[PDB]
Amino acid sequence: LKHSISDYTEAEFLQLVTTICNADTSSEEELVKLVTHFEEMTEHPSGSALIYYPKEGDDDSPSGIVNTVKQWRAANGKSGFKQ
Amino acid sequence: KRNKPGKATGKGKPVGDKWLDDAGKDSGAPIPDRIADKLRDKEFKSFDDFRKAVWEEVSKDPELSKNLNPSNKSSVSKGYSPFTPKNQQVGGRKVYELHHDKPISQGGEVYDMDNIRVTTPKRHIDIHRG
Ligand SMILES: [Zn+2]
Repeated sequence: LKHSISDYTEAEFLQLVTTICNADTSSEEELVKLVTHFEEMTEHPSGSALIYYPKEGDDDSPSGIVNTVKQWRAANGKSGFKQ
Repeated sequence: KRNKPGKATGKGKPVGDKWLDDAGKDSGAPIPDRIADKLRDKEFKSFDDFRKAVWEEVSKDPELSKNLNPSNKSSVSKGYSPFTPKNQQVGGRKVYELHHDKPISQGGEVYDMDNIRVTTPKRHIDIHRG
């Protein structure tokens, strides 16, 4: 259900990224847990920088972040989203 | 002593856009003068309550907050500490940490802002190392 990227539809993953970007949690601990989860799921070498320290040119809206993840995984031999 | 009430004191220092960049270097970054102006004389039940107030004031400050991205702005608006760059993170410590320059163990002041610094996890661990 939330063990890997392949367990998430793209819409479900967008929900997760949106919650993080809006800091929509009841505590700092809850937000850190979600960001760590995101890092483990994406396997992207930038880690939390995708959310907080975007590369010049990158779209750091929740939708932008999802597309950066989707494109990186597609280009680097990784499995993609469920449906 | 971190859990006994105190009023915040001290002046802080002028800062610029590189304020949080300084948190990864030397003794860390100072508390900004503008923040000290807002928090001086307020009573806090604990140091954690003070920490929350620091980040809330950062969220509201037009010069300090402009140098955070939208997701980090959301974080500070909740009173959370913002996330540091990846290479300054250490394990589950991923956000800026408040540090006492003269240690509390040695009679350092808990709520005097001139005794407080903003650090990254990596720099905070290194300062305490010895
Ligand atoms: Zn310290």
